[PDB]
Amino acid sequence: RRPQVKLTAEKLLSDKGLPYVLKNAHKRIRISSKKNSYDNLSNIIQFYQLWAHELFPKAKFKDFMKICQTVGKTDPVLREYRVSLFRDEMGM
Amino acid sequence: LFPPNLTRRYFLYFKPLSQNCARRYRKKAISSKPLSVRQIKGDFLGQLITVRGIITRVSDVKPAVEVIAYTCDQCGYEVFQEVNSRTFTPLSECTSEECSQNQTKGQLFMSTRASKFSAFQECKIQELSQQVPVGHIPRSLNIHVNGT
DNA sequence: AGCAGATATCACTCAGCACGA
DNA sequence: TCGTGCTGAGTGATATCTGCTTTGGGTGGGTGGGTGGGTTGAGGCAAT
Ligand SMILES: [Zn+2]
Repeated sequence: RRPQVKLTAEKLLSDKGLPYVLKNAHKRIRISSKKNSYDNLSNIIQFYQLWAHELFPKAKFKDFMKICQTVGKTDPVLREYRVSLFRDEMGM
Repeated sequence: LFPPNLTRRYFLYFKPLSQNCARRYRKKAISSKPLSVRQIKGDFLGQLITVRGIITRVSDVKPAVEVIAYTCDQCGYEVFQEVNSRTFTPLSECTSEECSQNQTKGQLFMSTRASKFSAFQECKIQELSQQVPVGHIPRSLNIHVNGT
């Protein structure tokens, strides 16, 4: 009889979330031609893992990914958000 | 946010009332009046009294824990616990606001670096020969020494 | 008081169908 | 072949109740052991 914590669309759209990723994700992530491919992959995963941890500590990384997948498939508000993003970028 | 004893860097002791000062002000000094081990009864519990005798045993100085500091592997927060007993039950589960909110189950691990300890010594005081009655065996009373 | 075993009531996943596109 | 519910019973899982037992000491025993502790004093025995 205890409400479970879920990665709801509400969460995703908060200030700590997708807007956080858009605001500061190119600065922290950097794919280098002088670096090994494994290093670049680990850097990208590092950034997204820290963001995920901040957002939703309950889950692991892979679990997080899976959850993200399901949420994105299901939620209609999230869909709207995404579309909005894409639209606004296409207008630039 | 933290127990007051954690940050205290001093020890407090009570010096008994000198007989001369008490007699100067027309008062009786119970605290400074010497007593034998026999004269210390159950009705003296919780009072400041003096004992006269010969020390027969002193133990090694050991650290007695007063405040215990824990850490959360997930949260990143520090927890504290106060010990005022012979024994204590260690914490197992995080109680932080973050942990609670997020539902994250984080384990608590003891940290001796940030804990507070006080030097402890246990001594035995025995009756003097002239204090024992006729046809009686001497008795001993335990002593606990803390701080400086 | 603390610990280990157990009951039972709590959700969540894949399952699949009707509409329309 | 995507999206959005409505149905659904199955497959869980985790939040939640029901019964020991203990310290140590004979107010559990000697068909639980003496290498898990207690344990100093008296007593009988053999080698001396
Ligand atoms: Zn925590």
